[PDB]
Amino acid sequence: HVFCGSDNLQIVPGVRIPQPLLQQSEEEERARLTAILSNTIEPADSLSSWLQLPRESILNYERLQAKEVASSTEQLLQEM
Repeated sequence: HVFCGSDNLQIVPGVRIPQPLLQQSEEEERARLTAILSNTIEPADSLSSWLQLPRESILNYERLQAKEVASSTEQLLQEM
C-alpha cells in the first residue's frame, strides 16, 4: 500500500503524496513535502482510519483493557 504508487499515492484517506515534480529540484521538492505534511490534520480516530484496522478491532481492544483494569480494581477493593 505504501511503496507501490504511480502518479498519485493515498497512504491515509486525508493525505495525498504526488510524484516528484518534472523540474526535479531537491530543495523545492523538500519544501513541497514539508508543506504537504504540515497541511495534514490527524483525526481522533487515526488508529482506525489512518491505519487499515477496522473500528471494531479498536473498540474491542479498548473494551479489553477497560475490563482488565476493572477486574484489577475490583480485586484491589477486596484487598482493602
